[PDB]
Amino acid sequence: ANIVGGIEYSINNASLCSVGFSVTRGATKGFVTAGHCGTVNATARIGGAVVGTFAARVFPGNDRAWVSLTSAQTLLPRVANGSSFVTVRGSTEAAVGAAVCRSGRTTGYQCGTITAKNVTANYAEGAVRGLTQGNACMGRGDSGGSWITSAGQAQGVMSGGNVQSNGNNCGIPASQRSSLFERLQPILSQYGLSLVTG
Amino acid sequence: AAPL
Repeated sequence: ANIVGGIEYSINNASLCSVGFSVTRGATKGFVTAGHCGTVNATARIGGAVVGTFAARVFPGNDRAWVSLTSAQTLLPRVANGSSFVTVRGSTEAAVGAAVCRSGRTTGYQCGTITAKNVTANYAEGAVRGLTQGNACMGRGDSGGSWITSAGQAQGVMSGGNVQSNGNNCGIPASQRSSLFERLQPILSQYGLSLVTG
Repeated sequence: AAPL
């Protein structure tokens, strides 16, 4: 399968998540995603075919994971934007007030701004600290998806937020949204990963 | 807040 940020993948034929970013670890291909999406050795599938397995993850505390892929996977330095793509150029971290977009299998590509950093989300499973908050909307299924600036600087992967009864926070004003992502920087260093860029 |  072609690995692009924002597309759907399933875990052990059950849950769905979104791909964050294509990366490599030496000769190994992978993608970064949300920790809450799977446990170590869980099976990742894209369009019904097995593409790899969870190599590692941290959740709760943090919300991160990387999936090692088989060799036949094609890593691409891109993030889905409808039918078009945003080119991954690096990982400079943007500051509070910067505009950012996020891509995922449920609500597609949504943009907004970063409103706060170092937020704690109290999930039922336990607290997740150090999240950055934006006001782009998202829905169930978007987790693990890419957060990127229009300039191509990768920011992190979708963790969670304040979803309403319809499954997203797209029906509430930007001012009331709390959409949290895990920073990409600590995930790349923690696993020794390099981002695929174009 | 929920994970996703």
